[PDB]
Amino acid sequence: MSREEVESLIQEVLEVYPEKARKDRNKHLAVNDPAVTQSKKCIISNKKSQPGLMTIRGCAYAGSKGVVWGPIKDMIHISHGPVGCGQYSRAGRRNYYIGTTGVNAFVTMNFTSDFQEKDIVFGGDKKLAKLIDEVETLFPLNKGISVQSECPIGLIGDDIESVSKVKGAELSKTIVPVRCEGFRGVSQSLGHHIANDAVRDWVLGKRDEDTTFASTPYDVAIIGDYNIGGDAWSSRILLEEMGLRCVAQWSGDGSISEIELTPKVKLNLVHCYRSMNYISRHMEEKYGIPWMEYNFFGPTKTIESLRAIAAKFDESIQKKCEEVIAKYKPEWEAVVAKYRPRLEGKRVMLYIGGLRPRHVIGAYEDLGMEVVGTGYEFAHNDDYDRTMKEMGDSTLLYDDVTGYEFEEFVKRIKPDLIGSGIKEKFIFQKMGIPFRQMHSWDYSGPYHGFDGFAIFARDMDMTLNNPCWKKLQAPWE
Amino acid sequence: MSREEVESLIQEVLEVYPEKARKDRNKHLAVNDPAVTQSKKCIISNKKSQPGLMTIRGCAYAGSKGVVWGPIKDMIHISHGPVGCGQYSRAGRRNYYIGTTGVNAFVTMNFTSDFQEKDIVFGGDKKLAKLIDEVETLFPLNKGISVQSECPIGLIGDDIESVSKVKGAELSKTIVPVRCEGFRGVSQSLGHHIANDAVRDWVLGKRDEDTTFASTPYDVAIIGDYNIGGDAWSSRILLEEMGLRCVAQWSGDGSISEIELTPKVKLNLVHCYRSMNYISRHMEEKYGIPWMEYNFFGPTKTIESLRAIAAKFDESIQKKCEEVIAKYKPEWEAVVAKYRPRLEGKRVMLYIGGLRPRHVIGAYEDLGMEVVGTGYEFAHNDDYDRTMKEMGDSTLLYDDVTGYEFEEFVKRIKPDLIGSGIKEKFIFQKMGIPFRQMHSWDYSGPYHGFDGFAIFARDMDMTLNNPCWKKLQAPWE
Amino acid sequence: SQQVDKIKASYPLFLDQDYKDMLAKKRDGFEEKYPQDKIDEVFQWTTTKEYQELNFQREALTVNPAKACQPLGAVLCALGFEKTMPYVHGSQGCVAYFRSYFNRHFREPVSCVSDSMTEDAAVFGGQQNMKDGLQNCKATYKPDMIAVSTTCMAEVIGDDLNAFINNSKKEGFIPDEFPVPFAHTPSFVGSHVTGWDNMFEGIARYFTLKSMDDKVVGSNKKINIVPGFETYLGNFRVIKRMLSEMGVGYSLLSDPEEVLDTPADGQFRMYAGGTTQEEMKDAPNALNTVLLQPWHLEKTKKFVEGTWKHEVPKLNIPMGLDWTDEFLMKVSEISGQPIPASLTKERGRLVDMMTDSHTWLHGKRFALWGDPDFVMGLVKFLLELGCEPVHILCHNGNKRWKKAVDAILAASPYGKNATVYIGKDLWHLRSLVFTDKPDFMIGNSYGKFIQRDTLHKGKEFEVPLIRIGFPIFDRHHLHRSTTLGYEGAMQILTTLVNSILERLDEETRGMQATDYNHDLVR
Amino acid sequence: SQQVDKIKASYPLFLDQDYKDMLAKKRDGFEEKYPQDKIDEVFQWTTTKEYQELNFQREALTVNPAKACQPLGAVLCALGFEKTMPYVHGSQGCVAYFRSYFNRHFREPVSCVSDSMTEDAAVFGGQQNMKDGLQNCKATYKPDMIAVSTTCMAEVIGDDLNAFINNSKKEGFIPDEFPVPFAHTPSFVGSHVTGWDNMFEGIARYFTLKSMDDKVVGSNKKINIVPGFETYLGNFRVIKRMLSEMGVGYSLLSDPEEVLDTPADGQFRMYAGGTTQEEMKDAPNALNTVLLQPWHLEKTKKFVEGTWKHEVPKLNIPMGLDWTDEFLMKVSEISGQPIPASLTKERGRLVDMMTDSHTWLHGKRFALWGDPDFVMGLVKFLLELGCEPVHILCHNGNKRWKKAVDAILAASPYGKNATVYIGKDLWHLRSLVFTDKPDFMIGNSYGKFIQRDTLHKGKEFEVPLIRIGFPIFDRHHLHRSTTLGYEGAMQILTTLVNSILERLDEETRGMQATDYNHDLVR
Ligand code: ICS
Ligand code: ICS
Ligand SMILES: [Cl-]
Ligand SMILES: [Cl-]
Ligand SMILES: [Fe+2]
Ligand SMILES: [Fe+2]
Repeated sequence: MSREEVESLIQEVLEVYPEKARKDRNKHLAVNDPAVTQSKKCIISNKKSQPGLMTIRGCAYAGSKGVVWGPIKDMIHISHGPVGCGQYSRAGRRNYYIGTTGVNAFVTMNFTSDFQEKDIVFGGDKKLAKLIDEVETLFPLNKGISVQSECPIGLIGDDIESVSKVKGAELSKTIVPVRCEGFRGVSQSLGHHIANDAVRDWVLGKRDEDTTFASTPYDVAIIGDYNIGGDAWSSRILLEEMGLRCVAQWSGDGSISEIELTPKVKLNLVHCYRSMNYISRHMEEKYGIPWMEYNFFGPTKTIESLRAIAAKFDESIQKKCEEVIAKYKPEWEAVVAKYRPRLEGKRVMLYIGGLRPRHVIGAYEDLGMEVVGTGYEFAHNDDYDRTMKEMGDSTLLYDDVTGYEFEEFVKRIKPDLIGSGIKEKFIFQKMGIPFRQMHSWDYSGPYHGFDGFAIFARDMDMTLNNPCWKKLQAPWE
Repeated sequence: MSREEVESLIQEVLEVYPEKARKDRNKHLAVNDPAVTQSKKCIISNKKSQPGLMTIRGCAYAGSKGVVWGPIKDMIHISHGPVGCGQYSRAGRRNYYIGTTGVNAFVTMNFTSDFQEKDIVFGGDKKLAKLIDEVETLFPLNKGISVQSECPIGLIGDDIESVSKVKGAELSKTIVPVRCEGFRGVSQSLGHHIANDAVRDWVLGKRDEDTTFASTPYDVAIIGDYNIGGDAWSSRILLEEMGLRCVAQWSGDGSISEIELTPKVKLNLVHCYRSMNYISRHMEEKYGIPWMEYNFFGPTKTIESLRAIAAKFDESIQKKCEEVIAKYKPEWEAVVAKYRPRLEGKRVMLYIGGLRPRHVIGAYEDLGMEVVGTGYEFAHNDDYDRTMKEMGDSTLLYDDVTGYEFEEFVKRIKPDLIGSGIKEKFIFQKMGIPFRQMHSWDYSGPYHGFDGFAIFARDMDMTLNNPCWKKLQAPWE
Repeated sequence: SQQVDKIKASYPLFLDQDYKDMLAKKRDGFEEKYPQDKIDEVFQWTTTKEYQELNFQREALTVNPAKACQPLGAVLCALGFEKTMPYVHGSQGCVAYFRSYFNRHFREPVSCVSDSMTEDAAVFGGQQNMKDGLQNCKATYKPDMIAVSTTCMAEVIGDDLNAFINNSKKEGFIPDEFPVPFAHTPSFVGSHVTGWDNMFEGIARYFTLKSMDDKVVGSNKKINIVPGFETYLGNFRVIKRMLSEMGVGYSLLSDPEEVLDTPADGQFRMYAGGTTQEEMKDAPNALNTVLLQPWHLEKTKKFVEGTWKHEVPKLNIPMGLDWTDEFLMKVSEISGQPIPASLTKERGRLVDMMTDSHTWLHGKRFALWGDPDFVMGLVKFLLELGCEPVHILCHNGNKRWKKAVDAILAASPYGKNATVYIGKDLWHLRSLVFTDKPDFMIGNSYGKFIQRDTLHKGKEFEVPLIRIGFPIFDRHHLHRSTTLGYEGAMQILTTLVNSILERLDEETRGMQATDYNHDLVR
Repeated sequence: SQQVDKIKASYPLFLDQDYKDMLAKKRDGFEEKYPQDKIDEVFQWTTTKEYQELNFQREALTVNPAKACQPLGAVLCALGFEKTMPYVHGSQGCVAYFRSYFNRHFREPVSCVSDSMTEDAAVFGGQQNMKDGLQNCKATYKPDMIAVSTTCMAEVIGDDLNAFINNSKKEGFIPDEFPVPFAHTPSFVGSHVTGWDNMFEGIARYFTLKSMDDKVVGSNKKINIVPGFETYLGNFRVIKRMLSEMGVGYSLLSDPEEVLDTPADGQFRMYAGGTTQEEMKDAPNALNTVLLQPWHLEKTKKFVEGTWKHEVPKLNIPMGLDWTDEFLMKVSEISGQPIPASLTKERGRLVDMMTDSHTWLHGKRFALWGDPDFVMGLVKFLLELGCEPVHILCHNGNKRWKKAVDAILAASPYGKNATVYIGKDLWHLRSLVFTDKPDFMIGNSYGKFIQRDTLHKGKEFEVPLIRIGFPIFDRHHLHRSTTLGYEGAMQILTTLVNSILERLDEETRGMQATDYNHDLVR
């Protein structure tokens, strides 16, 4: 489609809306021009969702509890408030870890204060203090507690900070109050920021006066990899084969100690910019630790990232870098040789959260595929600035896309594959469009790194080329 | 029911038959009088079945391959002829064993010569010789082969004895020809006899000149226990706790060597009279080994049997006998205390093969139950002689009962439980009568010995008293 | 590394030696992990009666609940109406979760909107969100009805749904006669099933309260059927099938079976099937109203009895033999239709199956959980099968319900070793299956973690999960199954007996060790 | 010993130490058993390619066949006719086995008589057995039809069924008008399916050969349906259901679904349901005759084509998506009835399930066996699911059938690694699943022993059995299932994907070892 055709598509779709919604949505839909560097000339983002339009977004609790805190394996995270939020988010996100669940690790469990009417009317702080004692009795090997606030907590004027200070002192335990109530912000995004600030304020400084950790010149942290299906492990392996020492993973398979040790590293390696840029900036400000963005999706990006990381160290790491690249060359070349001819020329539309809608484009291109539309639930304009150079001219961009818009865009564009989430999957399959989940990896992965690219390629092919797709039309019409 | 009522029941039932059948069947149906000791005044048995009347009987191959030979675990038994017989009888009978199946033991496997038209037309002896070589190659740890003849073998004039002699000499292997074709005799019974004679003629004399076996005064063999659900093991244990040494089990969990060692024992303990009286007689005649009948169904019979067996040995065995009886007293007493109040006064009709229709009566009586009718598929008059003193006055006896007869008898008598086989089970359940399989133990057991009685009691109770039986009548009818 | 011909996903990739070594180095270098001996010691302690006692003394902490929140149930109820959009007034994060939770269970689209209230609404309330949200929803998604419930923010702030909807109509944001039934659905009261009751009663009120003067009980010759919160397609289907076979005129009120099972034929259908507005308007003219899940339809019952004047029968959920019999006999009485030969035969086939399978079911011990009516029906059928329902857990159950279940247990000798637990969660249940080990669990996917825990103690302590309930996320298409009626009983019986036999086969598969009992025929 | 409140059956009784010691003593004293190292050595050898080569060179020995004999199929065919007694002329031992084999699969009574020929009949033949047998059977069991087949003794002696039955009528043993259709069913030709074909063709001849003069093709506006040897009740039921939904007049010729599923209501029903004599007599007036399982209906086909002058269509068994589509389109063409919305929607629901489950099915490798039509339909549907049917075994298959399956494999890239085997047995299959290990077996209960064997090599080598076929003796009520049509495809899909997910859960259940991948949601 031409720029003019895509502009026309946008206007046609926007016709359904009442005027206020129409005027708003027009600002969140754009035709890419990779020549633009300031996305604030092209698209608005990180604003409220319009009521009644079926946004795909979540809330700040999802961004804090679901995304940042929940993966930390040896802490207990309390979903503080009524029963729903913790139950719907129990083990929905595949933030993988090694541990003994219910004993030393707690990630897939749902701990909650299960607010009842009396808790709303009189406050939950007394219940929270009692709950903490019960956690300590029944889960003695927990290494810290977080309190993930749900909507009612701030609305009723509870003081979880006081409870966390008093109980944390009483028990000589890190207890972290997190004001991630879902009424705050507009999406998962503010939850990330809130969560980062809570790590800063209650965990990260614990070892500021401790000189016992033996650092090396090659110490790094992986910042913003939540280890979906093992993604952080298939990243870590490469960094360490390159000669680095990965002191911490934030927060996939993460432990409280490795978070506390992170101020000792030489370089912070940021994968998810959106979720963790906050604490990365803090660590630069406070500890002098530099940070850099990288991308481990597909061989082209992974090779570029390894080289750019290695360049921050000495010749010995740059030599190991080239050894790693040489080792994996035949492996990813074999993946491309098998799958690229099966996928060449195929067109994909994506819709994901705050990173992947741009970050995975290179991996598609390594299989000869074309990303013809992309967009984000909750990205900010700094994300869009990074996107416009990664997407082709005249491709479609959508911020906080409505259900209606996504369906109508897909009907016109007729992509060969869609990559989005669980609420989207079954819609598009019924339309006869191959769909891959690009949050959960459709229960597959990892997709990061060289080993992840093999699985990514296998997966795109198994679904795009599946025999089921030729069968939706009954042969009698 | 009175004697006259049972007599007029028999007459009413027989009115459906054409004259020839009516006259025959009249001879096979009787009202017990326990005062009689010559059953040949009372009932005819071991005759042909009348055509078209739905006998429950099998054939001589069932009695040889299925019953006597099949259980012998370290031999390979060939179902020689077309594919049906070996397939229907594959692992149908729960003759338990310890072994590595397909390697050193072969019981639940189906080896066949799978006769085709050319084999019928030109004979199967060349195929049999080739089959033997193939068995030797693929199953090198087999310790002998039997050839279980199916209907066509004798009809077409094959000479399996020559093949067995020639191949046995060539291979220095025991290969046993068994002329158990289903056209022979009238039932499973002649199969037992044929099988016993084949053991005599081809296996039992191997060690006649071998004096190396370390014999003791306490050596016995269990003759005619096929270890259904482990029945022979729960018998053996008691015999050995009593200080005896069980050199052989014929043939449940039986090995070829233990069969060959049997002529070295001091006493043959016969459980199944019908199937193995023949070889027991031969062993007394040839080797001077005495034999005695016993009964391990229920505590009363088991205690009587242990005492009667011990009385054949010295004071040390008699003393151990009383120790055994004292050991198990509290165990069976607890079983009675729990289950007899659940079963007292309940009436049972049985129909089984050649032993159990009399042998289990004592066990039922140990639970307060009454056997009001019994009968056999293929018993002889010597079995009926042993039955009439075990059954009550004016009870019903049926030899080779027809399906029609069994149904009509049950409709009038209205037993609380029926104990019979798989072809009977589902008929009686639909009539709302609790049913227990008394061949396969309904996939339960063992039933022999003290440990077996506990399971027998549990089983009769779980079925007779099951809540399902109150539910057959819809509440609107 | 990967071999292109046999690519490994996370399992078993991370078992490769290089990944194993890397993970050991991570642990040792940076995780400051408790020693394995201490982990084992603590695990062992969590399996004990001493731990169970501390566990059952909890007052403030909930761990691994077996319930969800009200608006989830309101959304399901709403989905069952023709061309109806579920709309949850309040916070949008909730709607992302409700949709996803159902998407994962049904493997279908789940359509629901929010009006995206934010922190700013704490000052003034959510009135403008309701005005724009209703207008936007109607224009964009073209529903014929919008069924409104609430998230907990809206309840805490105290938004008056009725007034806000009235003002939306007054000011022209949606037409005066466009149906906008509503219910307050606070997540801190009851559970998801309560939300269903509240939503249904709101819809019932909307269509009937003001129009009662022309209504005559029995005049339409039908029976209304209210299914409650129901997540098996087969359950809506079997009820309609049985009533149709009997020639009974009926109206199923809330019927999502079409919208939760659209064909993949090249188009997306946002709406399909459902109870019509005409059916809801005409419902007071029925002979009567039958509640399939009465233990979460208490508000609905008061409205139907108080306003429609229907003499709602005292019927249990139609699960198992006796309660399906009772349901059919009562429907026959009300409708005047005899129970037909087809259903009599189906009943007899179930009884046949019971007689065929009783020996393997007898005395088998189960732990089980779920919503109150499902649980009590499962208990009843287990007793009919000669099974022992020893741990009966209903997190969202109440004292009156528990008394009813205890009375059912009392009417059978198979109830003698059973206890009913209300307000307890799956962490409580975990202790019970260690300290008083049953043969099997019957429950939802969250039970898999209990099975996992039990295996870790040892194979001889493992309690296998049989998946019946909601949500079931780790198997495919079990939502097509049936648990009600004779068909449901047949399905449950079959699943139970074969789970028993599968486990027995596993235990007897060991060559020359336990395979003496590896029978071909069972 | 036993403890009265927890009685042990054989498993685990014989694991008690006293029984273990006793069994060790028995072995050591008297069994002269091969040393365990030698047993282990030989077992290992039986898993090798070298052993496989020797195994595949067999010419004379068959081990663990996957077929039965002709009269078994004649009996099942006969059961499908109203008030019809199966009667097998020959040896009674055979009838005990046929009845028990079916009793164990259906868990139902199976009525069949013999005429109890003995050795004496070799001199003189079985004529008198037939005379008394027919008279006795008619009098005692009051069938309206007796359908006669043969055991191998009768075939070898050369008894002329036709003459014997004619002489039975001539001499007054049964009325001249009483129907006694017959077929010769030698166990040494073909298999059980051949017996079905022979029996059916004999019944068809009996009712039609001599009365063709008044017949006009299409005059009754129906389609005849011949199911062949079929042991899933769901398969008779689904075909009738689909044809009824389409408004197609039909006659299902041999329909045992009622007699194999009578209710447990306090009476035994020897006969129930079945194809009527009137339906067989009128069958030449149909538009056409459709064979559901053509690869074992070749004799039937020649009769229907040659005598009834029906243009039997070239249709595969209606299994999977494509072949169900083809069946329905052909039935539409013949009948003039359009395919109804209900079936179009059902099709789309199957396709939806395929889209939902494809990622777990993709590339999964299967060994499978059974009868020829069932096997080819299973292969086809596996290809449609993106699965690889790598070992395809049909003991009773023929060369022409193999060519047809090889062509189906060629039409799909998912057939690339597949081989079809005819004449080979489950001992051959055992080697294949060691040397070229698939993910699962799909087969009958005899497969359990192969799974046992594979586990003994090691857990990583275990090939789980998925039970689909005949006979299934070690699970309850699977005979109620469906494999034909969209309903059958939905059932098979569900069973396959959940078998995959059950195994994955087992492999990922290990605490801190493999449970990183023990996902709640799949
Ligand atoms: S954290 Fe973010 S929505 Fe950066 S909230 Fe979301 S596991 Fe997405 S595009 Mo789910 S900003 Fe991670 C994300 Fe990306 S949960 Fe995962 S897939 S890379
Ligand atoms: S051998 Fe006989 S029919 Fe004595 S052929 Fe039969 S395992 Fe029966 S009453 Mo099945 S003379 Fe044994 C018997 Fe009894 S197979 Fe078993 S139960 S005690
Ligand atoms: Cl968990
Ligand atoms: Cl075997
Ligand atoms: Fe779906
Ligand atoms: Fe049955």
